Amino acid sequence: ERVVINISGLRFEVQLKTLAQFPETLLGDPKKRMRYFDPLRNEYFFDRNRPSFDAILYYYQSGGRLRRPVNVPLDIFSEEIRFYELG
Amino acid sequence: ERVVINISGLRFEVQLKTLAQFPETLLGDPKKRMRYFDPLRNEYFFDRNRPSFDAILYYYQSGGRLRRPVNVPLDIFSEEIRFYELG
Amino acid sequence: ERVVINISGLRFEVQLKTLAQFPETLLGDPKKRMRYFDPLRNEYFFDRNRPSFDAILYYYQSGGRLRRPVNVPLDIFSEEIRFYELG
Amino acid sequence: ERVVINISGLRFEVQLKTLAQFPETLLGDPKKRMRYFDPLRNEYFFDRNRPSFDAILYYYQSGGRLRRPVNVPLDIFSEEIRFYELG
Repeated sequence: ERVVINISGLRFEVQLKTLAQFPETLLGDPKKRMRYFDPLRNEYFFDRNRPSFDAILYYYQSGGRLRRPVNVPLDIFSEEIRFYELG
Repeated sequence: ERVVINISGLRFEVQLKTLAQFPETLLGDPKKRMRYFDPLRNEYFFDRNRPSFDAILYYYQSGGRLRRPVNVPLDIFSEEIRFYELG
Repeated sequence: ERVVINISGLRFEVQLKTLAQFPETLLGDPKKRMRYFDPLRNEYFFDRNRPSFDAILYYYQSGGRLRRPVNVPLDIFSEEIRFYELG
Repeated sequence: ERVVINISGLRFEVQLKTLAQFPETLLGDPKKRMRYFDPLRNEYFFDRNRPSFDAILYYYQSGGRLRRPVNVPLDIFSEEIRFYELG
């Protein structure tokens, strides 16, 4: 019912249903997120910016609220939003 | 003597006596927090915003001080305050 | 040669020598830190603010540089400095 | 093919190829990083500032972009840049 998303060593735990709200995104589509699945550790691994992911995850948890963390510059966060295919 | 609270993968450890100071809150009421308990892991699980939780825990630690962290926007923090029933 | 310091669920790992450099403080004095030792998990446990502790630990690691994390208000951080007996 | 970097208890995970991009840095040089390796913990351990490391990692992830995080003071960050041999 929940999966583990490991962002450069930082492990997040989220419900599958939470991710399923946005099926056109990377994490919302099983076919896209499967490219980052690590079958040996039973988790999805992303070699990316850690401080951005709290906000990416919150976008799903909140049902659509996208906010940039103060400590992540706009150009860096905008690249993460593009990578996670939230537009 | 200690309880584990897992906020989307991030684990917090707090004495039950400290939560018990505020019985009208979610975490201070046995009936309410039981809805989020996981017997296998012996922890409470919330699929919620991570940055906000340091200030939620500080509310219990400080004996009732409610302080918004500078990196958590006011509308987000106010929703977390209402969810955990700290008002 | 290393000890584990658990601040409300957040585990820090520090060389004993790093702490020993300031023997008049809580963590640098064997008798003061012993009050917070947990023989079950072989770690020191503090029911305190998490965001402050990176800075407290960095005071030892850097050989004496004490800086307040931008995300922790001055009154809260000053209370932590007193608790850890850094003066 | 992954490397675990433990900064005072905080674990970071990166692909070895990512560090390998910059062979003249501490983490990109096998001989230099070997001094910090722990065979019994298959990880490299640094007793250093935690908040600075997200930005050290982002230098490798970004293909060489060096960005001072907003809540890490310049003198502290500059010392970490020097220690990891990024310049």
